[PDB]
Amino acid sequence: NPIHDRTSDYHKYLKVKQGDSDLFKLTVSDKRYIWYNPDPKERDSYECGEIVSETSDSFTFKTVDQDRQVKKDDANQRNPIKFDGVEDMSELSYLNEPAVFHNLRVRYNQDLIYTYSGLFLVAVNPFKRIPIYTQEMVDIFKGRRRNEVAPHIFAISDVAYRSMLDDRQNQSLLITGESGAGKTENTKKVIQYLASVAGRVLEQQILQANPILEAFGNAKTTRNNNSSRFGKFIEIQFNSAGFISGASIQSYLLEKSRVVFQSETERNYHIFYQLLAGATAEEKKALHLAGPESFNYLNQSGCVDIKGVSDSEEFKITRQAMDIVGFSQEEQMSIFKIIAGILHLGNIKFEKGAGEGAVLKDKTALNAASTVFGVNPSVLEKALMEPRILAGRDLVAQHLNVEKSSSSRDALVKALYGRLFLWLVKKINNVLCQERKAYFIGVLDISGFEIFKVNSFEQLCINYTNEKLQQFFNHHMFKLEQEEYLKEKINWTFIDFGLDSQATIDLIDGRQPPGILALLDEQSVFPNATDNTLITKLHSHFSKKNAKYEEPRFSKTEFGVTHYAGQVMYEIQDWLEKNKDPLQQDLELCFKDSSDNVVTKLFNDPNIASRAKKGANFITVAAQYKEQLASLMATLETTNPHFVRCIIPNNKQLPAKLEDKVVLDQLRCNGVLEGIRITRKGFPNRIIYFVQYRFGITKIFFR
Ligand SMILES: Nc1ncnc2c1ncn2[C@@H]1O[C@H](COP(=O)(O)OP(=O)(O)O)[C@@H](O)[C@H]1O
Ligand SMILES: Cc1ccc2c(c1)C(=O)[C@]1(O)CCN(c3ccccc3)C1=N2
Ligand code: VO4
Ligand SMILES: [Mg+2]
Ligand SMILES: [Mg+2]
Repeated sequence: NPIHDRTSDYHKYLKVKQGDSDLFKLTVSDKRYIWYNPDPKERDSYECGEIVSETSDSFTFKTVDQDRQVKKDDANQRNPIKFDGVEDMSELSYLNEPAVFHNLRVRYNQDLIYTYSGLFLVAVNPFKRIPIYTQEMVDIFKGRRRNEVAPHIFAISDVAYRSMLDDRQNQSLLITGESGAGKTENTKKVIQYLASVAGRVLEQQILQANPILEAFGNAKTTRNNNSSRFGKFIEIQFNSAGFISGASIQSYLLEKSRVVFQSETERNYHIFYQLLAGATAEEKKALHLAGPESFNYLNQSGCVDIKGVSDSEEFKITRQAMDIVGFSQEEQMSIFKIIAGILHLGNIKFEKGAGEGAVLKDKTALNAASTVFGVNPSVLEKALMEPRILAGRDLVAQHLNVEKSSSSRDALVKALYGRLFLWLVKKINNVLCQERKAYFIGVLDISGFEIFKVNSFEQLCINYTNEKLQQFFNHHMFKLEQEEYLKEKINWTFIDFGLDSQATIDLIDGRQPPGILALLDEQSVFPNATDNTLITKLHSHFSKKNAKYEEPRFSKTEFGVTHYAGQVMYEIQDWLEKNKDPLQQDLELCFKDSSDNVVTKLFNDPNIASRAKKGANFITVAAQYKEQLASLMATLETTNPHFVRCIIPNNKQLPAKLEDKVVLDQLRCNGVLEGIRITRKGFPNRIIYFVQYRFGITKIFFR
């Protein structure tokens, strides 16, 4: 049994190493220690000091260099060192910030990235490979109760699975974290585990969905070389017997804007670089492709390569995945034509004509785009610079200037890419949709909390999703738990754990008074609105009124929201246009006539191409965002949730470098310590009257 065998890989990579005789001596010491700040302005940088004396209300301790004194009520005592490396931190004698961090630190220094914190799992990103995800590791975890085996994403996955069978109830695994923390990697481990333990081709197709979704939906940002720029909820589906019977991917809004613009050091989506690096000799000839430096949508950020990644090798993995899932050869070629066409569209350079209207003097890129898409270039040209619209009921050809022509071309590009993404997902699901499910375990992998030099509408939506997810944790851990105690009169005094995201949520998405998103939508159907009337409207409603909002004095185009994870300043530029997400009808008419079988689906299939109405306007991006979020939250309310809190060690994407201030900020806003305390102070288990404990109006409660 590898669990009891100290030579096994399990012991070597999942268990704390045996301490030596010098450590034992230290472990049986009578000395006592405190965690203190050498500099009181740096409250997250701690050292260990020996307590050398006490009064009834104070401790005196030695610093690393001088004696100091602290009130016992302000003291962060160090746990006895026998607790260092403990698998479940609810066991600590002293529950405080430096002590929790220290325990994570002891584990992380030994490459033990997983630790329990009461009822939920903490996962600290290693930023290197650790050999704990093999089939042999999978086999050790199968069927084991949580307390029987070391902390691992596989263990929580198995717990959910056994709960699904024993309770005949759908489960969810909610993996939180800021950008780069490890959500996507852990998600993939859950799916790997479930597919193995509940498995019977289908299982391979489930796994091979991922390189396809990542190639099209992930990119390098300044926070993560493999950032997910769309959120997803993966339902792994099981029959009544508990075997895997299929899977369904709900994807959420994609950051389409990245197709046409990337900040310094970032990349566009991986697929672009994969194609250009990986394509056949005259694949590149048939698609009129050169290197990335030749394309406006790839040559602006200054970064075309990611350290440690071969885009040519990745392209081969993407294509192998498309084969397994079952995209035909013609389909793959059409997918790649669309990618190449987008790059050509980006190279179109509009210029000022005789008047205010734009012209196209060089039609090389236009012609190359048109060829690969199978559309008529003259029609495309007219649709870009002279689109027809209604003025009342009259049909009037516009003549767009350079900036509008360029923005229209960008709109077409973003629509092509976002529809293609949707089509990939729909094609994947149709293959994985083979049996009506009896049960599901859903795994949620959103885009994580993120802050850049410039934060836009996408960032607000991402960060709001994260705030909502933290609120869901808070609701399940603290609010529902104490509501149960109190309805069942078990002698409980309500505790205010001080984590309530409601104010921030209401600021962003309130209905009365209207929040940010509601005011955005109102401005978006107001004919005279501009980005400046928008920001003026937000300040008018929130400045000096809402405690989570800030009108900054240093800018007239930004506003601040205090999120759980910190304040973010958002730049209002282009919000109205991003929210309305327009595309000229004449561009649609152009592409509806495509000779390509995939392009034509993107423009004629109503599930991909049609856009809902509300009254006389198309649904905004904000309303679409809200529908998707409300849909997720409704599904989650029908599941039994399990939480994994992914923690990023630093902001450099480096191994072996656990940064104090970075980690402690996360432990705090995640509610980790509060979560451990409710587990310790409360009563996790209860049963209708069955035929350190308590008696409810209808149930016995215990621990
Ligand atoms: N458990 C893991 N083992 C090895 N590397 C990991 C692990 N978790 C995260 N990483 C590394 O961190 C990167 C970012 O993690 P990811 O899961 O993509 O973050 P996100 O939370 O933004 O989805 C990964 O590409 C990988 O390099
Ligand atoms: C549940 C949910 C609902 C909407 C979402 C998300 C998740 C995301 O993670 C994103 O898919 C990540 C990017 N994003 C987005 C992109 C552009 C505009 C608005 C939101 C997101 N919207
Ligand atoms: O960088 V992550 O968007 O995948 O949170
Ligand atoms: Mg991710
Ligand atoms: Mg700024």
